Amino acid sequence: GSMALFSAQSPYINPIIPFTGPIQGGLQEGLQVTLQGTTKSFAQRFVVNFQNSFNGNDIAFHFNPRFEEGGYVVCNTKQNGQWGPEERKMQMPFQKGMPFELCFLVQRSEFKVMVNKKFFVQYQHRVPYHLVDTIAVSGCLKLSFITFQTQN
Amino acid sequence: GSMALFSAQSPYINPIIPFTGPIQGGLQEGLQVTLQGTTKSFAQRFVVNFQNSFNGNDIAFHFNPRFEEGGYVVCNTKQNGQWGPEERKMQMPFQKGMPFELCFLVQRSEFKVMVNKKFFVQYQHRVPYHLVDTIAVSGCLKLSFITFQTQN
Repeated sequence: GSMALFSAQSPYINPIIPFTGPIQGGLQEGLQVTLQGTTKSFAQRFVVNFQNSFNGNDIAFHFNPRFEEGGYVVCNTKQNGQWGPEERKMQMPFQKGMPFELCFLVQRSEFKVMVNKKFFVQYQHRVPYHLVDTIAVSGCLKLSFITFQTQN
Repeated sequence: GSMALFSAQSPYINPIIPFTGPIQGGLQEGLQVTLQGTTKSFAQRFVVNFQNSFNGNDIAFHFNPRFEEGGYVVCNTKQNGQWGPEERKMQMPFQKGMPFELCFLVQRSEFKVMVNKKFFVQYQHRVPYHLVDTIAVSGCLKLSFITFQTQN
C-alpha cells in the first residue's frame, strides 16, 4: 500500500553505474520507476535521465542532485542537444553515504518524485513522455535495484 | 563439486508437509535451495512457493508439477493475490513414488531449476527476489530435507 502495484517489466537487480537500460514500451501514465541505492560518502552530484534513445541528445527529464552550495537539485529537459530553463529545488533530500529510495511517478501532466517515500518535487512534462525508452543513471551513487511498476 | 558450497542457514531436516518456513535474510544471488524428497505413489500435483510472508498473496515463483494430461510443470508469479501468465514446461521430470533432488538456484536475472542434478527450467524474475523470505511446500510429496547453500 497505499496502492496495489504490478511489475510492468523485470527489475534491474544490482545494476552497475553508469547504467543505461531500456524502459520497455516507453514511459506510460501511472508507471512508477523506483531506484533503491546509496549516495556515496563523498558525493558531488548524481544523475537520473529519462531519455529517447542511447545518445542523450533528448532528455525528457534530467534529475541532478548537487552537494554544492548547501545542497540543491536541478530538474531540466534537453532537446536536440540543448538544455532548457532549470528548475532548482533549494533542498537536498539525499545524504552522503546513506541509502535512499528514489521513486519517479508518471502522471499525465507531470512527473511526481518521491525521495524516501516523501514527496520531493513535481516536474511538468515539457515534451511527450511516451517517447522516453531509456533510463540513464550516473555519478556519485551505487544502486541495488530499479523497479518498474504500474497500478494496472 | 562442481562448486564448493557453504550453509547459508541451518537445513530443515525431515520437514512435515505442508511446510512453511523462513528464508533468513531473504533470497540472495547465488543461493541454492535444495529439496530432497519423494513424490507420492498417487501424486496429482505438488507445489513449491517462494513468497513474501506467510499469506501467499505475493509469490515470486510458484513451482507446480502436475501429473495431468501427460505430465507438465507450471511456473508462475502471484502479485497482490493475482496470477500472471503461466510458463508451462511440457515435460514431467518427477516420477510417482520415486525420490528426487529438487534444486533452485538464484541468479541475478533468473532462477535455474535442477531436477535430479539435470537442468529442468529457467524462470526469469518478474519481481525482486530479495523480498522473498518464505518457502512454502505442499501437495503430493514427502520431504527428507531442505538445504540452503551459497558459493560464498
